[PDB]
Amino acid sequence: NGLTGTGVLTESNKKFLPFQQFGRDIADTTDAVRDPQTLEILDITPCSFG
Amino acid sequence: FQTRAGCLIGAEHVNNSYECDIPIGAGICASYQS
Amino acid sequence: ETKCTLKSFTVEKGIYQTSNFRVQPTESIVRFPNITNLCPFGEVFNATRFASVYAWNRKRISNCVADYSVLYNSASFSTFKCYGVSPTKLNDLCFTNVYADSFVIRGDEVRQIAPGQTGKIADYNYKLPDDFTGCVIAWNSNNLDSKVGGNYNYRYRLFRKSNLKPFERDISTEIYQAGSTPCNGVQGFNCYFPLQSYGFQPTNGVGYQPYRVVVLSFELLHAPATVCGPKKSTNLVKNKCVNFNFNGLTGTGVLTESNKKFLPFQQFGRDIADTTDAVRDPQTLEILDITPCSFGGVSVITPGTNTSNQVAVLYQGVNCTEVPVYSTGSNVFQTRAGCLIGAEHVNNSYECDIPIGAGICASYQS
Amino acid sequence: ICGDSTECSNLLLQYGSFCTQLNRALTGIAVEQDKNTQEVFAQVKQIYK
Amino acid sequence: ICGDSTECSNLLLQYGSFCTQLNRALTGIAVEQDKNTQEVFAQVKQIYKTPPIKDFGGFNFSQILPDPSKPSKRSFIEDLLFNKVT
Amino acid sequence: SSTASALGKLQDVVNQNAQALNTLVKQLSSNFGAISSVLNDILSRLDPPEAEVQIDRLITGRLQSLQTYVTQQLIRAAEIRASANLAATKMSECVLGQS
Amino acid sequence: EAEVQIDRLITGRLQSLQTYVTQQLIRAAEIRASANLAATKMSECVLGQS
Amino acid sequence: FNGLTVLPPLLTDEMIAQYTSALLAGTITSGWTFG
Amino acid sequence: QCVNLTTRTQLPPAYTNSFTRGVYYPDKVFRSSVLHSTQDLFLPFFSNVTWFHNPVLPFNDGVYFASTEKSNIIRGWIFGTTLDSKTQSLLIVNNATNVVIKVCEFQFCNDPFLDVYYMKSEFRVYSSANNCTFEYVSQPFLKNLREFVFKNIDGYFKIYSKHTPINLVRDLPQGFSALEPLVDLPIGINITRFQTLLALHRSGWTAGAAAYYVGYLQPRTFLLKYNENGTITDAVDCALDPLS
Ligand SMILES: *[C@@H]1O[C@H](CO)[C@@H](O[C@@H]2O[C@H](CO)[C@@H](O)[C@H](O)[C@H]2NC(C)=O)[C@H](O)[C@H]1NC(C)=O
Ligand SMILES: *[C@@H]1O[C@H](CO)[C@@H](O[C@@H]2O[C@H](CO)[C@@H](O)[C@H](O)[C@H]2NC(C)=O)[C@H](O)[C@H]1NC(C)=O
Ligand SMILES: *[C@@H]1O[C@H](CO)[C@@H](O[C@@H]2O[C@H](CO)[C@@H](O)[C@H](O)[C@H]2NC(C)=O)[C@H](O)[C@H]1NC(C)=O
Ligand SMILES: *[C@@H]1O[C@H](CO)[C@@H](O[C@@H]2O[C@H](CO)[C@@H](O)[C@H](O)[C@H]2NC(C)=O)[C@H](O)[C@H]1NC(C)=O
Ligand SMILES: *[C@@H]1O[C@H](CO)[C@@H](O[C@@H]2O[C@H](CO)[C@@H](O)[C@H](O)[C@H]2NC(C)=O)[C@H](O)[C@H]1NC(C)=O
Ligand SMILES: *[C@@H]1O[C@H](CO)[C@@H](O[C@@H]2O[C@H](CO)[C@@H](O)[C@H](O)[C@H]2NC(C)=O)[C@H](O)[C@H]1NC(C)=O
Ligand SMILES: *[C@@H]1O[C@H](CO)[C@@H](O[C@@H]2O[C@H](CO)[C@@H](O)[C@H](O)[C@H]2NC(C)=O)[C@H](O)[C@H]1NC(C)=O
Ligand SMILES: *[C@@H]1O[C@H](CO)[C@@H](O)[C@H](O)[C@H]1NC(C)=O
Ligand SMILES: *[C@@H]1O[C@H](CO)[C@@H](O)[C@H](O)[C@H]1NC(C)=O
Ligand SMILES: *[C@@H]1O[C@H](CO)[C@@H](O)[C@H](O)[C@H]1NC(C)=O
Ligand SMILES: *[C@@H]1O[C@H](CO)[C@@H](O)[C@H](O)[C@H]1NC(C)=O
Ligand SMILES: *[C@@H]1O[C@H](CO)[C@@H](O)[C@H](O)[C@H]1NC(C)=O
Repeated sequence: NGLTGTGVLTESNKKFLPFQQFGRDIADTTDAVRDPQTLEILDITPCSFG
Repeated sequence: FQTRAGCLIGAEHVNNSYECDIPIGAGICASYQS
Repeated sequence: ETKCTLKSFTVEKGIYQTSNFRVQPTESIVRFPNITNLCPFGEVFNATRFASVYAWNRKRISNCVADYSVLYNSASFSTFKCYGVSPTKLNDLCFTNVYADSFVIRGDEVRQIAPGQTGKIADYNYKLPDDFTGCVIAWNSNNLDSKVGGNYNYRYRLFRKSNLKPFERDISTEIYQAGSTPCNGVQGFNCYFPLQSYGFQPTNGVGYQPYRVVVLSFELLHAPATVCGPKKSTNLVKNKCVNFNFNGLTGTGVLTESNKKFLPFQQFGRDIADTTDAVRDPQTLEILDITPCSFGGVSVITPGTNTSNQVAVLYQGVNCTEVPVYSTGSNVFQTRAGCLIGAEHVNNSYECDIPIGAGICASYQS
Repeated sequence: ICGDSTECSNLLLQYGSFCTQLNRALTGIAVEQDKNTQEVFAQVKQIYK
Repeated sequence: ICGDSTECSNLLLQYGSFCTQLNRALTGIAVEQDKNTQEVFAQVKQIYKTPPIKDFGGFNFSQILPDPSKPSKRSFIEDLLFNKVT
Repeated sequence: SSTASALGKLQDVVNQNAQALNTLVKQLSSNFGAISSVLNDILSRLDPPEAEVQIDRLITGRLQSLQTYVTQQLIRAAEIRASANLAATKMSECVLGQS
Repeated sequence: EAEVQIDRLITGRLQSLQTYVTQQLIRAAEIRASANLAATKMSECVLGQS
Repeated sequence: FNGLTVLPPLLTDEMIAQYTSALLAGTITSGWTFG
Repeated sequence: QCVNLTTRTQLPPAYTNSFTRGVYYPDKVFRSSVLHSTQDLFLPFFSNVTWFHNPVLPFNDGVYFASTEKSNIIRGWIFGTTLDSKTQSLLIVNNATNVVIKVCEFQFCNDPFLDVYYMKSEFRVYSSANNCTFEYVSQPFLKNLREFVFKNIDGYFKIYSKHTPINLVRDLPQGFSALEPLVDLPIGINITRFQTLLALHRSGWTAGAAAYYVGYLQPRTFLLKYNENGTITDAVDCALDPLS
């Protein structure tokens, strides 16, 4: 929905309140999203590097 | 080999213990013998 | 100078750094190759016929002496706009592989010829690189390039799968499918010919009269120079701090005869840290050696304005060979730290008052 | 700085080596930390019981 | 920064007094180095000399006590140290 | 005499100083977004009003690099001074008397 | 002008990184001084009577 | 993580505890002679 | 005027080891006692180089052509897209006298050969050449290994050459030898394929032992070492082995 980024998406158990769309924790780092169609919470983690 | 510092290839894991010369990390290190 | 640097009218005893000294250049030298054949410019500028915009005429010119001044001062050009260089200095540079692109376009499209420009010609007929260096020339041609019968031989690309590449030519003439049905070489529904003709007529007003456009593109130090400009070459001078203009490469220093073993395809040498070290003169093919002129720092030794007003001068790390206001002063001493003027050497040994360096120092008595 | 962008990498390329010395300083700091711990704690030739 | 160009100097002149500070820092560093060496080594007031006869109860200091043959008046160990490091 | 690499500290100090000088002098060959990395070429192709734009980029890049070098030198000098004080104490205590 | 905007972002982020590195260096010097003091204390007061 | 990583220390906690244990046993049993 | 060849020596090509061949001077700047890192098109070390004992071969980006030939059987080369008059093509010949470089729309034959009458005059490579664009003449190029590197960059055709007598019988020598630049051409073509020319004894042709090696270039970074006299003496390939 216009919020773009690279990572890997898995299932998540966080309970969004019915009007948010995504969440962040510290320093504006998105961690969870809600898909616009199925309306479920997905968790984003970065692709591995080193 | 899989270590707390990551993954290591080209080295053989042994069950002995020697003095440390080339530090790797997490309390393990490598040496030349191979 | 010490007072000015310390921003005070009184100075206490010590040593202070004030400024630097440099040998100054004496004369100038210029070296260009013997080539003097005139360069063909009116042949392409006064060419009768110019190709279409999609088939822009491309010419390569080299091995000549080009005079841009006659092009610069002439008022026949309506638009004369350069990008990477100021026009007035085109007579001071020697290039290689000059490229000239000539075509004819409408009056209103001349603006589209520019780096980072978007339009119709700028992406479907002719593209210029973002870092393009050179110049663009445009002039009206409604007198001869416009026909009362309608000029239809001039065509431009109108449709393509994607935008072009810089300095890329497209000449393919294939039907374009604008929709979801195959064309099979039929210009019907959702199928169009990519080329569109023009309606150049003398009766048309400004913005529709034909205009001739030629762009000149250069390069900067990619090969031995082959196309130069009008400039006289002087004589060569050795062992003199002079400023030189070797084949368009400018600099300042002393030239020495060098024994470096060049090989017949190098044009100039270089050392660590990427500094131009040696050059080969075009007229003689001799390997020279560049060296920067002598320079260094200066320091003043004073016992304090409270006590006296006479001082000594130290030139740091400079041999007592090129001294030149204290040209003579007193006896001159040469030390591992440089050269010293205004103090007298003695062969005793006391404690150190004003440290100078290399285990020696000065004090007041003189 | 760039976050996996080609144009950003190309633009950053023309700043010379502003990044070799940063990593050099960080690695020096890390080696210093390891040496600090080793020299403050390792002071016996044997392990007594 | 400028490499002996007047225009560059004129442009740089409007950047304030950065260069005075930069030179002052380096001058402080150099003076500090000289003071460091002087305070480390200059610990005695007089230059003592060893006696010509050397009978120190059987101890042998010849490898450390300076050798007059060397032009720099250094000793064997000091020569080895100076040769070892670039 | 036989075994080498016993003087790692002094060699490391020399190497650090040499490396700092080397990178400082190598920084002179960067465009910093300008059209060239040499001043004479810019001055010999362009009129002043457009030349100052490039010269500003050159100036700011070189000046910023110079400040970085100076700061690193200050830190290293502080560390060396601490080591020198330790050496002076050691010579005063373990040479002029029995510690 | 995307190049101009990216250049502004690049110089800002580079300045921030430089600041962080310098602060890290200062803190590391302080910690090294503390560690040297700890080593001397432990050598002098644990392995012998002071 | 946004391009930054944390490296583990070379000496793990067990080894540090073992050093402390050895030091303390040595100072209990042998006095200062073991130094 | 040409005839088709009937002898079909059809067989899979051989493969051998490239070792450390194919190093040339990248720029025209003198240097001495300096290690220089440069990124350009090169032949990757220890690559699989094809060996022939005259098919059609794609040009790719660059071509490394080597031959330990004796009596100089090989003559020249052909470059182009379709090798017909419909498209511009390039032609290189190194005969007994000065070498001839041509750029025209020739009409080549299926089996471009030369024929040699023991009277050495025969030319049966192309039948027609209506549109010619470029011409050039230079000094002739010529137990003995000869190596050439062909590049086509920015409307410039670059040819590097190097010859050295050899004593080894079959395999490519395991030595190091930089390739000084030979010739540059300011001509821009859309070359995609190339051929090779032979000198058969028309006295009745007898030529089946034509052993040469062909390799392709890739973009990568090398580290070159210069000596005191400014001659490249050794090199290191970046992306070959972790130690590299
Ligand atoms: C194209 O031809 C015109 C002539 O109509 C040239 O203009 C004149 O050229 C002569 C050459 O001897 C000069 O003496 C005149 O001063 C030019 N101007 C006029 C108004 O007569 C023009 O120079 C030619 N184009 C180029 C590029 O040379
Ligand atoms: C300053 O310049 C003079 C003059 O060149 C140097 O004196 C020369 O020294 C070399 C080396 O000993 C001799 O080979 C020359 O014959 C000397 N020239 C003369 C005219 O006597 C002097 O060495 C230089 N000083 C320094 C510190 O380099
Ligand atoms: C102190 O030790 C040195 C060697 O370190 C002794 O010098 C040696 O003397 C013997 C006997 O003349 C020679 O054969 C050796 O060649 C000497 N060694 C060197 C390195 O020159 C010296 O004699 C000792 N001092 C005393 C008083 O015996
Ligand atoms: C250079 O020549 C080759 C052919 O030798 C061109 O490749 C053709 O490309 C078109 C467009 O994709 C295809 O329809 C043809 O089938 C290709 N030909 C072959 C034989 O595969 C190539 O486009 C040419 N390059 C340029 C820049 O003109
Ligand atoms: C050789 O060049 C001539 C001219 O450049 C080519 O003749 C052109 O052929 C095309 C074919 O459609 C015509 O549209 C042009 O009008 C012709 N031009 C002239 C001036 O006659 C000829 O085809 C070329 N020969 C080839 C490519 O084999
Ligand atoms: C080698 O090829 C050339 C050209 O195909 C033949 O003709 C020579 O061409 C050059 C070009 O200007 C002339 O200068 C020469 O005078 C021509 N003749 C000779 C003998 O060089 C040349 O005949 C060919 N040589 C052989 C032995 O076949
Ligand atoms: C590098 O150049 C030097 C300087 O010429 C060479 O040293 C001598 O070169 C001459 C040729 O002018 C030979 O006749 C000598 O035999 C060379 N001296 C020797 C080999 O000791 C040197 O050979 C050149 N090559 C190298 C690798 O240094
Ligand atoms: C020795 O080490 C290997 C792996 O390094 C392990 O699989 C094996 O069980 C060990 N042997 C013993 C006796 O512990
Ligand atoms: C250039 O001209 C001068 C004088 O005519 C001549 O001495 C010199 O050899 C010429 N240079 C070349 C490369 O021919
Ligand atoms: C410095 O100046 C004072 C006067 O302010 C004077 O009394 C003193 O003698 C002077 N010291 C010198 C000249 O050494
Ligand atoms: C300088 O040295 C000479 C001999 O080297 C000596 O005679 C003289 O007294 C010394 N002092 C002066 C001031 O000349
Ligand atoms: C080259 O490729 C062939 C494929 O048939 C293979 O057999 C051969 O081992 C390869 N050469 C090398 C050096 O790997």
